Amino acid sequence: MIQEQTMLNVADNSGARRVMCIKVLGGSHRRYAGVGDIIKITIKEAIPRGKVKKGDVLKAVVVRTKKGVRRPDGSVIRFDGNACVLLNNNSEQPIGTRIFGPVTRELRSEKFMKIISLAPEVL
Amino acid sequence: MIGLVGKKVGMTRIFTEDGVSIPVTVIEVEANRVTQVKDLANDGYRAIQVTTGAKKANRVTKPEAGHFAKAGVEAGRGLWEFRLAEGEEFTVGQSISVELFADVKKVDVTGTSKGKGFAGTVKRWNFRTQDATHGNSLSHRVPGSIGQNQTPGKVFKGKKMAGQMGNERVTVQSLDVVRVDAERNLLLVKGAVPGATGSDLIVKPAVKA
Amino acid sequence: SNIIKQLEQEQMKQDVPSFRPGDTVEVKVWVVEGSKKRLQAFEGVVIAIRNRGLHSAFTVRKISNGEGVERVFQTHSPVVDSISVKRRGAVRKAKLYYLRERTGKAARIKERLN
Amino acid sequence: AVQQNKPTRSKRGMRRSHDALTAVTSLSVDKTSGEKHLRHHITADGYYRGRKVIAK
Amino acid sequence: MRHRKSGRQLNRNSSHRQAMFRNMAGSLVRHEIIKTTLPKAKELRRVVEPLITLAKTDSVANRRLAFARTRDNEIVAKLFNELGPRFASRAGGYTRILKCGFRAGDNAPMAYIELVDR
RNA sequence: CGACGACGUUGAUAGGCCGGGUGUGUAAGCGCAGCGAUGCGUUGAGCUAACCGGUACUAAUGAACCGUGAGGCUUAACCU
RNA sequence: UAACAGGCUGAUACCGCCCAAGAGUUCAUAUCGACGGCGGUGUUUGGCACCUCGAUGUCGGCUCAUCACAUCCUGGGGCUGAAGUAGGUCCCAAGGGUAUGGCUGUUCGCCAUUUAAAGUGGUACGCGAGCUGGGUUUAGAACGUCGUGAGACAGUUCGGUCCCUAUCUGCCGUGGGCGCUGGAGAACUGAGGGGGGCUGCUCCUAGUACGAGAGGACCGGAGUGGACGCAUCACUGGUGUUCGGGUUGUCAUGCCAAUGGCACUGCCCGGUAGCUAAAUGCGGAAGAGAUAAGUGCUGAAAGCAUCUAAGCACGAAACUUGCCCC
RNA sequence: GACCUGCACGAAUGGCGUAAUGAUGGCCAGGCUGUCUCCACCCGAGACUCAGUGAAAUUGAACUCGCUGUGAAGAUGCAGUG
RNA sequence: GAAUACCAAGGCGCUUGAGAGAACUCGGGUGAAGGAACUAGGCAAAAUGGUGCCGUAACUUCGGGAGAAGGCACGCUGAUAU
RNA sequence: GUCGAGUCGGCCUGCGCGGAAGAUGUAACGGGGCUAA
RNA sequence: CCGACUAAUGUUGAAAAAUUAGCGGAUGACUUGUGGCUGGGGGUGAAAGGCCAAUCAAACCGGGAGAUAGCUGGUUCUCCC
RNA sequence: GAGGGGAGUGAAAAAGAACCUGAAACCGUGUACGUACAAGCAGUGGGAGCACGCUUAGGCGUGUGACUGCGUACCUUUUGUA
Ligand SMILES: [Mg+2]
Ligand SMILES: [Mg+2]
Ligand SMILES: [Mg+2]
Ligand SMILES: [Mg+2]
Ligand SMILES: [Mg+2]
Ligand SMILES: [Mg+2]
Ligand SMILES: [Mg+2]
Ligand SMILES: [Mg+2]
Ligand SMILES: [Mg+2]
Ligand SMILES: [Mg+2]
Ligand SMILES: [Mg+2]
Ligand SMILES: [Mg+2]
Ligand SMILES: [Mg+2]
Ligand SMILES: [Mg+2]
Ligand SMILES: [Mg+2]
Ligand SMILES: [Mg+2]
Ligand SMILES: [Mg+2]
Ligand SMILES: [Mg+2]
Ligand SMILES: [Mg+2]
Ligand SMILES: [Mg+2]
Ligand SMILES: [Mg+2]
Ligand SMILES: [Mg+2]
Ligand SMILES: [Mg+2]
Ligand SMILES: [Mg+2]
Ligand SMILES: [Mg+2]
Ligand SMILES: [Mg+2]
Ligand SMILES: [Mg+2]
Ligand SMILES: [Mg+2]
Ligand SMILES: [Mg+2]
Ligand SMILES: [Mg+2]
Ligand SMILES: [Mg+2]
Ligand SMILES: [Mg+2]
Ligand SMILES: [Mg+2]
Ligand SMILES: [Mg+2]
Ligand SMILES: [Mg+2]
Ligand SMILES: [Mg+2]
Ligand SMILES: [Mg+2]
Ligand SMILES: [Mg+2]
Ligand SMILES: [Mg+2]
Ligand SMILES: [Mg+2]
Ligand SMILES: [Mg+2]
Ligand SMILES: [Mg+2]
Ligand SMILES: [Mg+2]
Ligand SMILES: [Mg+2]
Ligand SMILES: [Mg+2]
Ligand SMILES: [Mg+2]
Ligand SMILES: [Mg+2]
Ligand SMILES: [Mg+2]
Ligand SMILES: [Mg+2]
Ligand SMILES: [Mg+2]
Ligand SMILES: [Mg+2]
Ligand SMILES: [Mg+2]
Ligand SMILES: [Mg+2]
Ligand SMILES: [Mg+2]
Ligand SMILES: [Mg+2]
Ligand SMILES: [Mg+2]
Ligand SMILES: [Mg+2]
Ligand SMILES: [Mg+2]
Ligand SMILES: [Mg+2]
Ligand SMILES: [Mg+2]
Ligand SMILES: [Mg+2]
Ligand SMILES: [Mg+2]
Ligand SMILES: [Mg+2]
Ligand SMILES: [Mg+2]
Ligand SMILES: [Mg+2]
Ligand SMILES: [Mg+2]
Ligand SMILES: [Mg+2]
Ligand SMILES: [Mg+2]
Ligand SMILES: [Mg+2]
Ligand SMILES: [Mg+2]
Ligand SMILES: [Mg+2]
Repeated sequence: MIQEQTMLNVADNSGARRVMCIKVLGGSHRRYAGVGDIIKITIKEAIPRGKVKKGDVLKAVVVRTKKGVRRPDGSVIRFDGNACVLLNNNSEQPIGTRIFGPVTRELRSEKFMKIISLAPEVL
Repeated sequence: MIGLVGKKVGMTRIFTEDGVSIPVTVIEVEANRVTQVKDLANDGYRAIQVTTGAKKANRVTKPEAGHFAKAGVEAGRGLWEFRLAEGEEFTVGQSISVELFADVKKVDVTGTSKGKGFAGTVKRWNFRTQDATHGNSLSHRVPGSIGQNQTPGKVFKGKKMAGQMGNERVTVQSLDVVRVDAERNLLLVKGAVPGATGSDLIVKPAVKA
Repeated sequence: SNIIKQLEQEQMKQDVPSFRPGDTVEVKVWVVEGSKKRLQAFEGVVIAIRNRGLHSAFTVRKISNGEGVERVFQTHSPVVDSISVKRRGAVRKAKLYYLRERTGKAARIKERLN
Repeated sequence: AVQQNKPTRSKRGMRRSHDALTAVTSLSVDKTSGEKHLRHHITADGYYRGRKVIAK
Repeated sequence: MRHRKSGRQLNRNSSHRQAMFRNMAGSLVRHEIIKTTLPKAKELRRVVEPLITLAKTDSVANRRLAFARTRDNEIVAKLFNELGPRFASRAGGYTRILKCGFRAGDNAPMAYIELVDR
């Protein structure tokens, strides 16, 4: 349940460590992004020699949330933190080559098959 | 198509084989007894009036008792009317049960919504609150302005303001029929319906379809 | 109400093992990836149990691939294929939410010898 | 906020048209002591429905 | 809204209500008949009757539970030694409320509440 | 607040009571181990609101009160 | 007899039109339109001093709106210098919809990032007996500047009391009276009124039609969303000072043990019912009638031509219904 | 922080610095949060009902509606109409 | 500690009560996810908070800055020591 | 070259037509209504 | 104990300046009791035109006094020209 | 008790000490008529019905006022004021 100003951890090796959501995309007055949703981010902290730099503006897909996801039987999966995977602003494909920590079956789509492939675990 | 009068038993869930949980309202539809048939010649329109359930004898007044006796039908707890379609015919004293919905995919359910009493504009009309702080003087949930100035010099009719909320007729449209259980006089519909547990419900085949 | 209790009783699993908060359980859940249905294990500590008949639930916490994850299972859901207790834990509370602030050695749960 | 014109005695009476008290429709009679009492209340002499409930 | 809620606030806070009804249960056990306001008598039923039910089973633990409530060993002793035995075969309804008009000071509706076998 | 709905002994309306559920999480007392804090057994114990299923134990009193006694004129269509 | 708002006016402003030099390869009129001409609005800057000086609170924000249409989006259409995609321009259309942030008192504006779109105006530049009080506009102080000085400056700077219990109209709700022609208990009909009406993306049709290619549809269908609304509590959760427990200090119940009071529920951990959103069901429609702009059929006046005069057919979120509530 | 183009700084109506100090003015960050997204529930005191007591400002008189117009030019009271 | 909490001696429950458990106001408690996005401004609220020890930068008028910052321990029982 | 009664486009003039968008409500005959009213 | 920076409340108040939560000084140019002195163009002022008995760019009371008011208000029975 | 009803005094107690006369505003009880489909300075012109009463037995007198034409208080100040 991510909104403007939300800080997120980074679940890839793109070089960013902390990013902030600056826009929830895909709708007028749209409040929240959940797992599988694409957000607009600014990089607030990044490791010295990564593929991305502090202050860059780009896109990310949310892959873990504290609020979590519901399943058709009514069960929920919650995570200890919020995390996203950085995406190239135009192609919206991952910038990093590795994906860290678990992700969820909600990302099983044409657009995010690469994340599923790279993730160590899909819940 | 006619409908049936039931009772909101409560909600539960149906687990399917593929791991879906369907939230369902359980509606007890006992046999609906036709107490009067209205036709164009005598009444100006085509309809049936039904009753269901039962009422204690000393709670039935002589007028209502005479009305039931003319139908040759035991007294139910109330009387409800359903308009008749062109191909629809019924007889006084006929019993109509929940198998009426055997092949119906979707239903409209009408009940009396729960009563919230005197509601403020925030609860009743989703008005936003003013500042909790920043100097606000006694005006945190209050409505704000209710009009203009000298023009028009009045409040418009239908202005959203505080008042009674709920305890009114509500219809929820095109709910999936999950199960019809003729033996147990039960209809299960997917999702919530108006009213509190135990209250009367009017169920009719969905008008939108 | 008797009507709804009947409707729920007809749906309840009759093979649910006994387990308590603090136990380590393994839950096997069906996962459908295409036309393929297979069982995936989720193993962790039970931090909460909701005893509510057909609507009973339990919450399992694990650290997985560096990340803490909780799953609230609907006990009688067909998504849950089997539950097995791997370890009996000795705790005194019903709800182990305090474990959310513990990691590693501080997160250990004494075994319940019985 | 205060009136701009003095309300009339007529308007005062119209407003008070709902102020009249209602008398108790009927008093009940104790079956044993025969004294009058408020329905479902005890009598002045400690009787209720024929039973001497309260003494002294 | 107060849907399905039970219990009267009686224009008091919870600690005041608790102390008041401890005192009043003590008084009803002691005197077997008291006069109070009608709403207070109706609320008092819910405090006094479970005390009598508890007193039906005489044990150290039950006496200690009765003392934690009541805080009066004379009241506890009367409960277990007299009222429990008196009500041993009565399934609830150990009290009776008798409406008795209106208070002079404040027009408060009044009632006697008494033990049924007084 | 009025109002609206249920019920008043031919009664489940409310309280209580009984059974259950739920929640908390192994009461008190006693015993054992330990110098002791404490641990262990009895014991998933004890307690458990507004919940579910029941139950006339308590309170819903016989009455009384209001409301009447066949319901205007004319004309037309009929029944005699 | 000025400052605010109203009023009168409409030079100015904004909008529309007429003539057509010329631009537009050609070609005034796809688009634009010189020199000039004619109007509309009340809408800017103003003019006036009619109302109020025994007081009509004046910026901006917030809350809550309501109307106009000169339409921002969505809908319908003509022309195009309209291949397609996407545009331009004009006509019809007011049903619904119509950003969040950084800076700054700002309105505005610029900037960042959204969106189908981020409309333009009227409503005392709507709304302070609804909120605010950052700005303007008292008394303190200082700078620059002016002044011999007191002081002064739509120059700047730091600080600086926002009252009202609603009688009437109005509006949201809710009862009481009488009436409706003997009295009574019910179920209705439906005059009439209100609500609702938004839209993205993806896939198929189809890599088809179009096109040298790059690209890439109409018409129709399917799914899934944003925002909004109604209901509900099965689920996930919040609350849960009325349930259970842990614990600090102290006082008491003779003492031990066990309990109770007080300390924000002393402090906390959990949590039943209810209430509830972040939870999950459902909705906007289809269809019908009459139409707008527009398109036509047949057809004379006018032997031709002509959608019109007679007659006949299509045509949109507007209108009347259909849906929900009274 | 610089630059200098100081409309209109400048040396005891002191100039430029300055550690410490300040319920002093401005700006930024960590923590923190119902300030906010967007409000929900709860505990209390009022508000509401009954009994007792019992004010106020204001007030030409009132049988005190809407709309469009008129009109000392912004109308419950005029015209028409609903 | 003359702070504070609970008490003693002692003194009091504040000269309207009784109900109810709407909006709204006042004074408080808690809150999913987010965390200053609020606003003129973090206004208000939330937060920090003790003692001992470890450790502490620029700058400085050599006093300071400094409780800078940051961190560890902390109850109870037994022994050392009836 | 083909049909058999008019055909054409200038002027002057009476009455009408378009040009003609606004904000609470018809709201630019006082209303109803009027083809004469 | 002396103060009074912020907010909420209160604003026909519980109060003609307070209450509540916070806030500053707290061995000093500190704070307090009792008594004394300074008097109105005068006092006193770590200076705000502050304070001098809820009164201050000239206190209060009485007097000149019915100041003056080219201003505002008001101005009382009837009929005829 | 307060207060009152009688009895008594007195020319009078409706002169009773809240005391001669005892106005008006203002507030009641009783009777007549009107009034619950009706829009505004509340009257005025017209006017039915009802009630009570009148020496000719006839209309009239008194009270009320359905319905209907017209109708925006007063003073002051003003060019001009609902
Ligand atoms: Mg309710
Ligand atoms: Mg808001
Ligand atoms: Mg204030
Ligand atoms: Mg407030
Ligand atoms: Mg006035
Ligand atoms: Mg009244
Ligand atoms: Mg209940
Ligand atoms: Mg009270
Ligand atoms: Mg307490
Ligand atoms: Mg039980
Ligand atoms: Mg215990
Ligand atoms: Mg002006
Ligand atoms: Mg102007
Ligand atoms: Mg002039
Ligand atoms: Mg004016
Ligand atoms: Mg005035
Ligand atoms: Mg238009
Ligand atoms: Mg319209
Ligand atoms: Mg429509
Ligand atoms: Mg902006
Ligand atoms: Mg910032
Ligand atoms: Mg304005
Ligand atoms: Mg505007
Ligand atoms: Mg105000
Ligand atoms: Mg106003
Ligand atoms: Mg000054
Ligand atoms: Mg509507
Ligand atoms: Mg439930
Ligand atoms: Mg919970
Ligand atoms: Mg809690
Ligand atoms: Mg407790
Ligand atoms: Mg002890
Ligand atoms: Mg005590
Ligand atoms: Mg104490
Ligand atoms: Mg032709
Ligand atoms: Mg200088
Ligand atoms: Mg010099
Ligand atoms: Mg200096
Ligand atoms: Mg009162
Ligand atoms: Mg009127
Ligand atoms: Mg008006
Ligand atoms: Mg007007
Ligand atoms: Mg103290
Ligand atoms: Mg409350
Ligand atoms: Mg509050
Ligand atoms: Mg809090
Ligand atoms: Mg929160
Ligand atoms: Mg949280
Ligand atoms: Mg944070
Ligand atoms: Mg901001
Ligand atoms: Mg903002
Ligand atoms: Mg603060
Ligand atoms: Mg705090
Ligand atoms: Mg219009
Ligand atoms: Mg001072
Ligand atoms: Mg203070
Ligand atoms: Mg200091
Ligand atoms: Mg100090
Ligand atoms: Mg000065
Ligand atoms: Mg003074
Ligand atoms: Mg002088
Ligand atoms: Mg003189
Ligand atoms: Mg004089
Ligand atoms: Mg006497
Ligand atoms: Mg005399
Ligand atoms: Mg006299
Ligand atoms: Mg009438
Ligand atoms: Mg009518
Ligand atoms: Mg008139
Ligand atoms: Mg004038
Ligand atoms: Mg005039």
